[PDB]
Amino acid sequence: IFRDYLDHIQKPIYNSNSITRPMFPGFEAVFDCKWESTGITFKEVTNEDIGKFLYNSSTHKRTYDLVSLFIDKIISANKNEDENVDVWFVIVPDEIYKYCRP
Amino acid sequence: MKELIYIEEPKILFAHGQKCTDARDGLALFGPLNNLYGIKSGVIGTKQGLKIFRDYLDHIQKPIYNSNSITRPMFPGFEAVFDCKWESTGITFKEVTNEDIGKFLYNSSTHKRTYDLVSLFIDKIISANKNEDENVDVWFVIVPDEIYKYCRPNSVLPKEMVQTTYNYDAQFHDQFKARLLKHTIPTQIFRESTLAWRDFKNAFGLPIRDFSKIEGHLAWTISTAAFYKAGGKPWKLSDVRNGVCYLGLVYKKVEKSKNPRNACCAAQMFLDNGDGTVFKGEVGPWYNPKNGQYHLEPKEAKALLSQSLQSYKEQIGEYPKEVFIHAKTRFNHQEWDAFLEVTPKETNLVGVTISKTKPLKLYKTEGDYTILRGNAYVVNERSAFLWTVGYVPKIQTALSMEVPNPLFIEINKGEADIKQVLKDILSLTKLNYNACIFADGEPVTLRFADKIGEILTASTDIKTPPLAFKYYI
Amino acid sequence: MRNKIFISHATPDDNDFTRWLALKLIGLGYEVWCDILFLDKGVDFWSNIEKVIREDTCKFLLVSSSYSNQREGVLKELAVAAKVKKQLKDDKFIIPLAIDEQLSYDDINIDIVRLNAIDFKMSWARGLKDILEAFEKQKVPKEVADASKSNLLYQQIFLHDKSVIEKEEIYDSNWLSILSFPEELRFHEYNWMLPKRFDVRELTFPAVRYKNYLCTFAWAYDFTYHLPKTETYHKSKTIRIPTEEILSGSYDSNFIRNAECKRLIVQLLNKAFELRMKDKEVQEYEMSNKTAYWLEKGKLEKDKFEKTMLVGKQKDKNWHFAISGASKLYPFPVLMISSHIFFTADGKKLIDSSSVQHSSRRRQGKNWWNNTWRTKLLAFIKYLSDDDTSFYLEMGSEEKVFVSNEPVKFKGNVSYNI
DNA sequence: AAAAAAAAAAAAAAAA
RNA sequence: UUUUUUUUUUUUUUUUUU
Repeated sequence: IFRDYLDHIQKPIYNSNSITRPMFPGFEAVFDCKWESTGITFKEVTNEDIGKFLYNSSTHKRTYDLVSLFIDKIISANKNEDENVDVWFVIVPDEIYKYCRP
Repeated sequence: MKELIYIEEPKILFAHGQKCTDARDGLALFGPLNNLYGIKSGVIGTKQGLKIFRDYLDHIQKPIYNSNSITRPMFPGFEAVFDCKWESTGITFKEVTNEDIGKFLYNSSTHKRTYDLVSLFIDKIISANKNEDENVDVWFVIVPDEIYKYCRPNSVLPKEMVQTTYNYDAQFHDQFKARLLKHTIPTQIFRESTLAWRDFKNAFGLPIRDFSKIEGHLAWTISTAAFYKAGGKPWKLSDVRNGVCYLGLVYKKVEKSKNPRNACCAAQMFLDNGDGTVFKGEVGPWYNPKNGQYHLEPKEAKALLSQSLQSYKEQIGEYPKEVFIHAKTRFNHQEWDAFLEVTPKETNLVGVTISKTKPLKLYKTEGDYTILRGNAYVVNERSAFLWTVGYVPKIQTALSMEVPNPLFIEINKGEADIKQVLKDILSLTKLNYNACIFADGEPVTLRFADKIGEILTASTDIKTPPLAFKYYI
Repeated sequence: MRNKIFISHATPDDNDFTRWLALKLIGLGYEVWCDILFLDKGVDFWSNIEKVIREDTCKFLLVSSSYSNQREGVLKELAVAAKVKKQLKDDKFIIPLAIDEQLSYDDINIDIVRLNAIDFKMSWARGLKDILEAFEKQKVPKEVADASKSNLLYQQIFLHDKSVIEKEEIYDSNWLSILSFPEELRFHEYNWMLPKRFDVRELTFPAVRYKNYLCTFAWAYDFTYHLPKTETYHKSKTIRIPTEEILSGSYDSNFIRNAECKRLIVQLLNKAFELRMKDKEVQEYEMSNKTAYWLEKGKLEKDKFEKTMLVGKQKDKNWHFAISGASKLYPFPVLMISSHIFFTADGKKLIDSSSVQHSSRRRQGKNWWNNTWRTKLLAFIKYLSDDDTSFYLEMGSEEKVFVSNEPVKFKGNVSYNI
C-alpha cells in the first residue's frame, strides 16, 4: 500500500474543486526533490509476531510490547546497517489503532 | 626447485552485474550499485578551514589527473563516477573559533587537552544532530595541524607555548570515533594538509606533503570513503560461495584499566538472501584477562561464536554450512573445544591463522621488479604462503615498494582444503572501503577488526556498540 | 546507413577524456569510432578515417582543448566533417565538446567559433547528460543500452596490454638450505662438574644447559679449557641420539619431547651462526630483539665483494649492508636471512640516534629495487662462504653443519614483462 | 634471569 | 588521522630447565 501510494504521489493528484484547494502537481514538480520507491530500506514485521502482542487484555503491556517490537528493529537498522535513511516510515495496521489506545 | 601455484586474480562486481578486476577502473566506468540521490554534508571547523574544504569539494567536482594514468587511473569527477550529487552548496557549517581551540590545545596534560579538544567538537556535533532541522549524512571534521602535532600519545608540547580525562587515550581519532558511538553519527576526520596541501610548505618551500602526482588517487581515496560513509555500496565480491560466513578475531590492548585485559573484537562477512554481500562488524567485545594471554576463555568464546552464528541465522534463516574463522594468533585447544560445542553438527568449523612475521622474500633472477601477486608456495595441505602483496600488471607496479612479504596461511583447526583457503583470503583482500586501492596487503577482516578494536578500546564507558563500519572507518 | 559516432581528438594528449567518453557511449548503446579504440595501426588508417567520415558517420563530436584546437590531423578531420555536413544539408552535425578551462570560447578554431559547444569544463556528468539529451532529440541511431559491450571493449583494448601470461620463472629466496647435520646430539651429565652459576655463551662451541644435561653436537671434552673440571668425565654418560630421527620426528620420550628437542637445535645453530660471524670478524649492531652483522669501510677491496658494492657513501654517512640470520626447521632445515642498512659517521662508529638511522635507512632504501636487494644479499652470503658451494658452522672439534651458499629456489609457472 | 617462539603499541619517512 | 606499503624502536607473555 505504501509503495502504491508513493507511486501515486510522483504523478499529479487532482481533487474535486481546484479553486478551493490547489491541485497537487507531483513531488518532483513542487519540491524538486527525488522521492522514489527505489531505495526504500525495508524491514519486515511478520503478521504472527504483531498478532502475538496485539491480543492482550492489558492496554499498557500490549502498547509497550508493540512499541518495543518496532523500536528494536529501527535501532538495529540505524546502528547495524550500512544504509543511511533520512526518515523512518512506520506503517501500523488499523487493528492496533482500534485496540492500542487508552 | 619447488612448485609454486598461481591463483587467479579475484574479480569484484559493479553496477549492472558487470565484473572488473580493478576497483578504480570498474567504478569509473560502471559506477556504484545503489542509487544514493545525494550526500547532505555537514562540516565542523574554523573559517580558515572551511574555505579549504569548499575549494577541495569544487576541485573534486571537476576531473583530476595523475602523473601516469596507467599506474594510477584518472578521476572523472565525483558525479561522473558515483552518479550522485555532492556539491559545495547545502553544506551545514558549524563554527569552531580559533580562541576556543587555542585555549585548550596549549595544555601541559596531553590527556586533558585531548579530552577537551574531542569534547569541543563532539558537543557541537551532537547539538547540531539533535537541535537543527538540517539533515547531514556525514560530518567532515576538519582538524588543524597544531591539533595533529600536539594531541596524540607521546606528544611533547614545546615549553614556549605551554599556557596551562586520563581515562581516555591521547589519540584524537580513536577517542573521537569512540564517543560518537551512542548517537550513530557517521563522521570522517580531515587534516588541513590532507586538504589543499599547497598552502602548507616546509623551509625548502615545496609542500611538506607534496601530492602533485597523487592528486587523482587522493581524490579516489577521499571520494570512496565519503560515499561509503553516506550509505553507499561501491563494490562487492562475486566468487564467494553460498553458506560461507568468515568472521575475524583480533586482540588489542587496553591501558586504562589495571591488567591490559586484551579486548577481543570481531568483524563478520557473509552472504545475504539474494546476491548482495553483507560485511558488518560482529562486536560483543569480550575482554580477556592476563597480561599477554591473547587466548580467549571458554565463556567469552562461546558468547562470541553464538552471536556470530545468530547474526547469520537471523538474516538467512539457517546456520552457515562452513565458516572460516580467521585470526592473527594461533588457536589453542581450549578455545576450539568451546567453539565446537556451540556449533551444530552440520556446520564445519575452521580455524585459520594469518601472519607476516617469518621472512620469506622471493627475489626473481633478473629485473628491477618483484614477484607477481597471487603466487603461492604450498608447504603442505595445512600450511601455505600466499603473496597477497606484490606485482600486478594492471597497476603497472608492485603494491609494495621493496620486495614484498607474503602471508603465512595455516589451517590450525578444522580440515579445510588449502586451495580454497588461499582462494578466499586473496578475494577477501578486495573489500577495503576506507581506501580505493587495487588490492590490500592483508585481508580486510583482520584490518577492519583491528580498526574497530582500536576505536572500542579508547572509551571505557562504551555499551552495545553499533555493528556498522561507517561509524568506525 | 550512417549509424557511427565519430570522436575526433588530439591523440597523445586527450587519451583520458576520449577514453572515458567512448567507454560511456558504447555502454549506452551508441556506436563509437575512434583511433584509440582500434588496436594496431597500418598505413590504411589515414584513408579509413576519411571514408568513415564520408560514409558511416551520423554525428561528429570534436573534443575541444588547447591541444586539439590547432592539431593538423584534427584540423583535417574537422574540414572533411564540415564538408560532409554541407553535403548532408544537416546543420546539427558537428557537436563540439569543450573540456579545457584555459581555452575560452573566444579562442576556438574558425570552423567551431560559430558552433555551440557542450560545456564539459565544470562537470563531465552534466556534459554527458547534455550529450544524451541532444542525441535523443536529434533521433540519432541507437541500440539498447548494454554496459557489457563497454566491458568487452575495455578488455580487448585497454588491462589488455598488462595481463596474466604463462611462462616459467625461477626465483631466489632468502633461505640457506642446510645440507647435513652432525650424526648425534650429545647430552653430557656435567652436573657438579660444570658450575651452576656459569654462562654457556662464552663456551668455545655452542652448548645449552637442560636439567643437568649439557646439550651440544660437540665432543665430550671440547669444553676442557673453559671448564678445567671436565677432564675426568665419562663418555658412556652421554645420551647421544640420531638427530636425523629428530628431524624426521620419530624420536620422543620422557627425557625429551621432540618439539622442545627441535628448539635445542635452533638456539644451537643460532649461536653457531653468531660465533661464525665473530670468526669472520664482521662487526655487529644490537637490534631491539636480534643482532645485525655489518662490515667496516676498507676490509673489502674497494669496499665491494665480487663486483657489487656493499659499503657506500651518502653525504657524510657511510652506509653498510647487514644481515640477520635465524635457523628455522619447520619447513625444512634452513637459515632465514633478512637484509638491513646501517649508517655510520666515520665508517667505523655507529650513529647512536635510532631515529636518524631509521630515516637515513628509508632515504637509502627509497631507490633499492629487486636487483639491489637480491644482488647484495647473494654477494654477502657468498662472501660468507668457505668454498664455491657451501659453508660450515663450527659445531665442535670435528662436527660441522654444512649449509649451502645459494638460496632456495622455487619454480613459478606464471610471470610478466616490463 | 636467561633463552627461542609469538604477541601488540607507537613514530618516522615515502610513495601509492 | 585520504592512504597504503616497507621498516625501525621498545615492551610483553607462554612452554620448558635451573
